[PDB]
Amino acid sequence: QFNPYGDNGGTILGIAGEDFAVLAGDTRNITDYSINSRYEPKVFDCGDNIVMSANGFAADGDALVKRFKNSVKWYHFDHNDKKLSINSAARNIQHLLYGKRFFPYYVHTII
Amino acid sequence: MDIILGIRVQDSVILASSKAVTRGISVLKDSDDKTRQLSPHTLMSFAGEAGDTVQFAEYIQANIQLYSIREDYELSPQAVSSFVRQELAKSIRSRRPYQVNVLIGGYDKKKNKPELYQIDYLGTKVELPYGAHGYSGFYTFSLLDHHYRPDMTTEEGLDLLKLCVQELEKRMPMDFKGVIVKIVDKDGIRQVDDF
Amino acid sequence: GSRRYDSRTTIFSPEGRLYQVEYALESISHAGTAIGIMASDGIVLAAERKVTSTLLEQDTSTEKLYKLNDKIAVAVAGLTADAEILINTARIHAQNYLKTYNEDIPVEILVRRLSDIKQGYTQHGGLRPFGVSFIYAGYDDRYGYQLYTSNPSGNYTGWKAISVGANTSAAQTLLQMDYKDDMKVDDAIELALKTLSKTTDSSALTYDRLEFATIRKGANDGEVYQKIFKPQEIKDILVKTGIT
Amino acid sequence: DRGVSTFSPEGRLFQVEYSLEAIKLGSTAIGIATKEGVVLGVEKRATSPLLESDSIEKIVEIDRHIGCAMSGLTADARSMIEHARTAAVTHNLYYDEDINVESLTQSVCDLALRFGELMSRPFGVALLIAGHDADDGYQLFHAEPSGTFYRYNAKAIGSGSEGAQAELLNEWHSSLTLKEAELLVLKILKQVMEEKLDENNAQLSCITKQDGFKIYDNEKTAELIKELKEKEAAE
Amino acid sequence: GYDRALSIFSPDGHIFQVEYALEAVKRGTCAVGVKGKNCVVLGCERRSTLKLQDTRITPSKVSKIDSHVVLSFSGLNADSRILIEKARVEAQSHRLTLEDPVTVEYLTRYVAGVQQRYTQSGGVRPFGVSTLIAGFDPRDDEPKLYQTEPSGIYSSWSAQTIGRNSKTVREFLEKNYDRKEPPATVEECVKLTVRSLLEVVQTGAKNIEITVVKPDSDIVALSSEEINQYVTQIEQEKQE
Amino acid sequence: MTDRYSFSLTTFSPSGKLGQIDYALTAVKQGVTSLGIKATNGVVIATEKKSSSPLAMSETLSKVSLLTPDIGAVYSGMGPDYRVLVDKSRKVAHTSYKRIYGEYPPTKLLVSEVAKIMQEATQSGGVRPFGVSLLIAGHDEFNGFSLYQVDPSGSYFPWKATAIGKGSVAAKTFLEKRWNDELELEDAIHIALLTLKESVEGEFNGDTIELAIIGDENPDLLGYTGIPTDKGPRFRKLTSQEINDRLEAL
Amino acid sequence: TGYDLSNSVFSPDGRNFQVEYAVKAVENGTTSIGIKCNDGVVFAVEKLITSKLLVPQKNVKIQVVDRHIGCVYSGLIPDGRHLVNRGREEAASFKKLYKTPIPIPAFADRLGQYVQAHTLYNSVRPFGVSTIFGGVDKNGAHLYMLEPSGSYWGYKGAATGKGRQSAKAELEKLVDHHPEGLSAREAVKQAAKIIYLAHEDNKEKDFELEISWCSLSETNGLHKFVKGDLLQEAIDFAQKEIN
Amino acid sequence: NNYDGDTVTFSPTGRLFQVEYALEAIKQGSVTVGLRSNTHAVLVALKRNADELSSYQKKIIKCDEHMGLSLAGLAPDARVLSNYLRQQCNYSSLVFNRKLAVERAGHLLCDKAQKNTQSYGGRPYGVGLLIIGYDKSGAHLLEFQPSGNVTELYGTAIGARSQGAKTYLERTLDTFIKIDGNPDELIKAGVEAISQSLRDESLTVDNLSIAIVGKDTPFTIYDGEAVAKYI
Amino acid sequence: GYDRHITIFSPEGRLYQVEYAFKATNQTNINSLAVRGKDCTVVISQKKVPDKLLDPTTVSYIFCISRTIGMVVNGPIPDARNAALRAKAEAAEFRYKYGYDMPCDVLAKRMANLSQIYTQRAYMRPLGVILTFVSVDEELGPSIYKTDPAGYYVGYKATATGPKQQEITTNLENHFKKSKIDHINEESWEKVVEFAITHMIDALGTEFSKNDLEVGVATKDKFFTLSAENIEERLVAIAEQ
Ligand SMILES: [Cl-]
Repeated sequence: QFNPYGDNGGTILGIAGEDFAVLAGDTRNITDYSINSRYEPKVFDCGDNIVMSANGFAADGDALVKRFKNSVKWYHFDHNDKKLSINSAARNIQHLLYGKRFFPYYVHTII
Repeated sequence: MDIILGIRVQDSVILASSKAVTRGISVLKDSDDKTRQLSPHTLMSFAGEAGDTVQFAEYIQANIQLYSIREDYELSPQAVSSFVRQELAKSIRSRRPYQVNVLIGGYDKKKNKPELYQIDYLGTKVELPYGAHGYSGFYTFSLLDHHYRPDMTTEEGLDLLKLCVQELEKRMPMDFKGVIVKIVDKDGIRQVDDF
Repeated sequence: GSRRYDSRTTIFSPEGRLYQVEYALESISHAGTAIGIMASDGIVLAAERKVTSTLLEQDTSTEKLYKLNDKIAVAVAGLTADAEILINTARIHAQNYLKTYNEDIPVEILVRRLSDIKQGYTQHGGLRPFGVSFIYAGYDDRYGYQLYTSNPSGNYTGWKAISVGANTSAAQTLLQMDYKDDMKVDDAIELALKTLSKTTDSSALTYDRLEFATIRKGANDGEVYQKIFKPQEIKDILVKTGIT
Repeated sequence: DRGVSTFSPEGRLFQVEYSLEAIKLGSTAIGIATKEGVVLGVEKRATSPLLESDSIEKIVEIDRHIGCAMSGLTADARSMIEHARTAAVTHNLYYDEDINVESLTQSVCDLALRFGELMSRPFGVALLIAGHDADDGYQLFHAEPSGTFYRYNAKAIGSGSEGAQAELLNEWHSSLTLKEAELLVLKILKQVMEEKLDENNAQLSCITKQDGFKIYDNEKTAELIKELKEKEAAE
Repeated sequence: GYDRALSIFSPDGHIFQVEYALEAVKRGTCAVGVKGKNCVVLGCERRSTLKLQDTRITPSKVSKIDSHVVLSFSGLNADSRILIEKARVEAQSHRLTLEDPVTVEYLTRYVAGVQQRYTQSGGVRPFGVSTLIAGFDPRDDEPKLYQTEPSGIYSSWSAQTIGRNSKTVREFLEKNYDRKEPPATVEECVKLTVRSLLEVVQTGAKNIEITVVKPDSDIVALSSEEINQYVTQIEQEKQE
Repeated sequence: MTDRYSFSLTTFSPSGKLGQIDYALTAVKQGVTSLGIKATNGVVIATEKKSSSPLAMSETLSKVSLLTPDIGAVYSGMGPDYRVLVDKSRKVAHTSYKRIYGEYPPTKLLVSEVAKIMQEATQSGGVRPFGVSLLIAGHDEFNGFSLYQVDPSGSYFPWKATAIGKGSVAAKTFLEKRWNDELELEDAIHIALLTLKESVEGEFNGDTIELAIIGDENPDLLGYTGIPTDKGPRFRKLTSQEINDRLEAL
Repeated sequence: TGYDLSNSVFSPDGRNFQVEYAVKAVENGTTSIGIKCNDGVVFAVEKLITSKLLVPQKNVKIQVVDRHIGCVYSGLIPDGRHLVNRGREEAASFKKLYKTPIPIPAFADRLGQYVQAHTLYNSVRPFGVSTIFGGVDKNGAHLYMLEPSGSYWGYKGAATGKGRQSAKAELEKLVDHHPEGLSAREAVKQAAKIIYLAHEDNKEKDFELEISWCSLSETNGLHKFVKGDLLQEAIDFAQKEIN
Repeated sequence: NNYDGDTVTFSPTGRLFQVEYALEAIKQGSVTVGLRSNTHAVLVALKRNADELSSYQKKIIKCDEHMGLSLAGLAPDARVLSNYLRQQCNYSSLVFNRKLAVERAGHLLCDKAQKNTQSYGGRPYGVGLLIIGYDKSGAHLLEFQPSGNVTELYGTAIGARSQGAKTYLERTLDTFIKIDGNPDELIKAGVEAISQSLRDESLTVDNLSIAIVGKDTPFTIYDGEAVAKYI
Repeated sequence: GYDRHITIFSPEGRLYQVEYAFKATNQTNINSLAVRGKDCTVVISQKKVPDKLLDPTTVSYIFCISRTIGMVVNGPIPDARNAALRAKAEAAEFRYKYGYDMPCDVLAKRMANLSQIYTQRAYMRPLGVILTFVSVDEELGPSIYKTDPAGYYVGYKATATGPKQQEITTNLENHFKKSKIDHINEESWEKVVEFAITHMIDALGTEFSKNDLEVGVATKDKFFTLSAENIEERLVAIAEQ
């Protein structure tokens, strides 16, 4: 029977300072016991000073990031180039994820 | 949910329903009223799957109240029971059926007679002198088969009912936290506060 | 597009009237007269067939009087084909009610629903209204014997005695004159026939140009019987009252 | 007859132009924007003395930071307000923030041209949408059934609009206080109204950053009416 | 589906179909609403060109929407049944979700919304009906009286009338109704309602219907003799 | 695209007439004469075969049609409208009766279904009424023999005997003089041929006349043997030769 | 009367006036032609230079369908594009189901039935274009011309637009003078000449020439645009003939 | 006359009057100018107000980082069409990782406008658009008309008195086409072009609207004090 | 008078749109003819190619509906091709559903029913065409069935359609009066085609070249059209007698 999920491994890490914030992640991508790539980035600049990573099943991860980047683009079109605050981004990402509550994105997301 | 009983005597219908609501290893409530007044002279008790029970009861209540307003007239207990049966009969072949069993106690004002209907979740309707749902009947029926007479008074019916609750409290595995008792007669519906 | 050819059947006139409803009532005023009279112990339905031909099969015919259920019947005035559409709907509605509540449908509930269907055709859908007026005669255990009428507007009203179709103005005046509340069925039968006999556009009223029906409690103990009169039975009742 | 979405030879939509005539028959509504807030005022215009005037609801809240006044076929405005409220609350749900006044107005104006052979005709009501947001501050918008909206420093709509607008042209400046704006709306309403202006046949409202959208009491407006009459007599 | 836009604007900015629906209301039998200090009374005209009527079974002019709210109307009778049905359904739906009966304002707002929807929906004509909606909010003793019309606008009234010759009875109410002191009792409120109808009706026999609504779902309809006593009393005081 | 005609094309005029129905009846009046006569032991339906051209094979065009084994139909008016009504009538006899009750419908009920179809063309959106009047003859166990007329409005009436179309006024008068309640089937066929000769102008023989009966069961036309209850169709179309035999003793 | 106000209505003649009115819009448009040759087809069209501000070579009017069919039209340009978009959908589904690329006669009927369908109802307007099209298939070369009514035939040569009569007359001479056949490279040159000669009926604004072709030998059975040296060579040939 | 009740009807001379009436709405609109060199493309637009108390109606809309347009006529119709362009540009990026060619953008707008001119019930769009962009084949300027006709140009203008700017650009063609690698000068030429369409009014700070896109310049709009440089 | 624009009844019970569709039938100014032999059914039609620029091989009003059924149309080509495509689809579906080849008369009835719908439903116009279907049916033998815009259809011993149809009709009538039979008593289809052309020449009073005619022939298990040279061969045989 077809299994729509997979595990691409890797790990990510986000820390916040007083006037800064970091989002780190390793560049290795795997399936089972094989290495797919030694350099496949999964931490992305999404605009408006927001960095994002969706780690786990890479296909779902790429899909989510792609949709959020697109969400930022349309936020500008619809609200007079207003900057998307980090709190507003977070709430928007919740609706992206919960929209697939019964067929989830198999990822752990950090922004 | 769990225990619901019903007895039809000379001049009234008496419904007894357990007060406990249990979820897991915790009794969340010990004062739950498992009944809805459908019309001034018609009362429905219910038991079954969580959520479904109250959702179904209130849905029926709304429909009967709508009918009452539209026609400025009270439906007979027989008419209400048939409506309820059909709704459950529809439900059983739905995508997700209502898993709810009910007793309908009513006083027909045109006939001047009490009436008790037993309807299970499949839509199986029967008119009875006394009725029960679930495991309750396995204890009380033999007691009612023996002690029940068709010409009993309301007070005699309450004593007969006390006898049933006592047998359940002795032999049932679960603590159902007593019962709320309600009487349906010519003057309408009232609750016995000290049982 | 198709806008060009739309008659706009569901609009108001400048005076606030519904054109198509008014014109449907004009159509009904040329149809054979039908009378309903309600007595204390029953109801009479009498109706005049539209100009008959001698080669028409009279016994196996139904034009004016239709059975809705065992307790309710209707007299028709207007387009028969339109009436049969509504009659079948009414028959089904009565059975739905019986299936749901295990009780025979109260007369008014059936009348209201049939009248609501007519109303819809005057407010939406862009279709012509039904060119039909009904006289409902029936019994239930709440109000007992009842007479109602409905018309293309979907408006219905209750009556002690009423006429629809042709010459209603003259017919209503005659009914208003001779009707009284303590009246019996047999007296009502006589009033119905006498009224048709005076209002008819024909030369003389005969058995072959009539349909007749009664709803009595004249069965055996506390139950209602519907009697749709046979040709010979109309011939006899016409002689018994001295019209022929 | 003819199509609902038909153009005239001059390049205008018949139905939209005809709805503008309905709005001219409506009761007067005035709005004035200041740096201290935006004021909204309307003429109630009761058709009979037996009608309880306080039930006349021509000024309406959309959110805490956005208010709205109407003029024309006021029954048509109900579904517009319903959409506006839903749009404002929905945006807060999706983005955990207040929605910009302009974005709200644009959302309402998207409904406008959704008619044809969608609803059967355009709206027969104009709206004055007033609010505040962090980016553009205090704002006033005039939303029409054409789907067009203009931002205004001050604007009048309704039967006495062209006369009141000419008066607003002279009186408005960029340093008006909130109190000065309140009196100015009352002054101009009293000029264009048929019946004599009082607290029962006219209604004031405002939106400020601090306190949000508020409809004034009849007691509060009555004192502003008295303050207005005294100041005009004082020179 | 039938799509035609029947309700549309004209060059002068009028929607004729809505305005012609008002003419149907003007043709209808007169209806009046008067609210007192502790009650609301609904009075209704019944035309007397119809004898041989059966008043037991004939549809009554005042309809209960819930046990605490009533609705009367002027205009097309068939059209009014559709509004009454929808109102009754919404009343039960409100009780089911909010666990509280409708307010009179809410019920009015719903009915008025339905009427408005039929003025800008394709394939439908407006309702040829204006309604008077009266009652008392749950756990409240303040009388409520509202009016709606085909366009969809609604408002509250101390007293109001609709239907044929309504301008005559409105004239009467405008000088006979004091805002500072409304009818203090039930008797006073019924009398003022009957008086206002007697300006227009004809005979005070089986032509006037009166329904009284008091707080906490206390609604009753007056009989012929009860109403006839008000008619008899008013005429004797008039001869002066 | 799509059918934008969702509104009625037949509406009431100020005088109360339904114009399109009246105009449909006018089309029936122009149509060729057809008739029906009911006997004690059968029913006969007949009509003229108006040939469009002598090169045309009039046998291929059937004006008298079998609906069920015991029911037949003939018309006056527009031929194409009749043809599709027969298709619809045959199907509705199965879908709304035979597939439910395992037996063919009685004459009155099949007539009722055809009447419904014709009524709907009078009220539904974007259609005109059918431009035909039907005469339907049939037999069933509990009602015996019957004859019905169906008009463009959807109204139907039972008849002892009648005629429709071109010379229906004269033909009805002829049938009134000859009809009695003791007529045998052969006597009714004889009267049918006499009545039809009055309205026909050109040739009058078995090739220009179409005639069918509803009479006794025909086991020879059943197509199988072995089931005693199944005894064959009561509908039979008379051959060209069978008509000419009766025209000699006329 | 009023018979001409609605599409799909027959007049007492048995005519559809709305379709005839659509033909008037075609007659108003610029000239376009098609020439059938030995092993293929050639298409050419007149592009009116309304202003200096038009970018030369960058408002292309001839359209390809699939990889082997060319289409050109005169009249309402948007209507032509709508027809080609359909033609591309029709050709795609044919190739999807049957594998082989759509034959030209098969393709012709797909457009024909679609244009004809827009004469059946009053809820649609007829197409305001006559379309000249064709290409190469298994059975050789085919040239077609389709009109607003849905009427189409095969052609040796075809022309439509404001200068159709001039172009037709010039086409008839080629058919008479070349019974054995015309070559592809010759047909390109002749196409240029005919457009220049047909430009006399539209001589206020000067114009830009645009040519395309399909040939079994010259383009390997595929549709290509004529550009560069071959285009300039064809222009020069046309310039020499008018003088 | 009898043939202008809807878009589905042809006149006896083969005209579509509803489409022509839609074209008339553009002529009533405020003037806007478009022009380009080989490196950049520029839009200039004269904004219009209701009165001195009102704002000035925005004429220019961004569609992508590399594409955008200016409008003249019914503004809501421009909002619908610009939204469609935003989606089509966006589809191209998400699915093909490809910036939408300005030529394809024109073809898509043509086909969307056309469908509204051949069916009953609908109406034509009542707005004209000038689309500028920079893609893989350099700078581009398009003119959209609601008849469906889209045209690629070096320069153009639409709206009331647009003939003045259109004549000027026709004279200046050889000059402004070679303004390569110099944004401010190309704008100056556009501002001088729109000045040929002015009557009684002159270009002020809250009246003028400019937009530019090019080789190393995303589509950006200038309003307010940012256009004071060019007056 | 909108009753003349759509298919609703006029006061005299007529459908004017149907009547005007009949007039569109003759818009091409072409006459067709059909006759039956012992073993075959022949149909002939005039072929007029006025424009010199036309490819004459693509100009045709005869259609091969199925392997056994042929169809000639009298009316404009767009409506003709519309009818042809539908008939082809109907014939193919019939074979798939019922397991045998659709008879000529059954296809005629089906297309006639479709035409009837356009006379009753308002949104669809009638097709301005008359369809003549021919075959050699496996049950009924040689068959000619013809359809018109009213939805009328009937079988024919022989038939003719077009502007000068009446002249051809009477010419055929007079022959069958003389021969006393329902068909052309001839063995080969070649001579039945010769009969058809001969009697068309007599009725119309015109001579024909090989390019002025168009011929379709139905035999058992196939219908086919003749080439110009097949017709020329046939014209030579008539001239040499
Ligand atoms: Cl069929």
